[PDB]
Amino acid sequence: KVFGRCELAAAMKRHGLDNYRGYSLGNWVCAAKFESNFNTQATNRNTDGSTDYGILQINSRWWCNDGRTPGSRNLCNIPCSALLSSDITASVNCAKKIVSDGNGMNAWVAWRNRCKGTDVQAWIRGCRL
Ligand code: NA
Repeated sequence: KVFGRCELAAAMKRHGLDNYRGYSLGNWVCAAKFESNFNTQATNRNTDGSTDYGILQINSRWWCNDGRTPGSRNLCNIPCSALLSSDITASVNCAKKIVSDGNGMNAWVAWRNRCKGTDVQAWIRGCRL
């Protein structure tokens, strides 16, 4: 599923991400835009053999099990394929764990390089929320 911008903002709000750990909704929408282009089915393979999955590009070395990342953890206790669903619940619940770790949203490369320090409220402007 490729979400619209305001559609995704509303779904993320319903699942409790607005101001989660102090990160306003626009931060989450901006991260999704630059991680996956709002596409739940996005995947990308990394040099280390891990793969990133779904709308927030959650990595198989630490967070989910894909059966092909040796020596990895599954800290979200989910198959990585669950992160590709049109239902973003599993991705949101896992993202809540990730952001609660020591580095906050700096865990997401695209957030740190493309969203942090910018007018992230623009990503929710105009939306019915
Ligand atoms: Na894993």
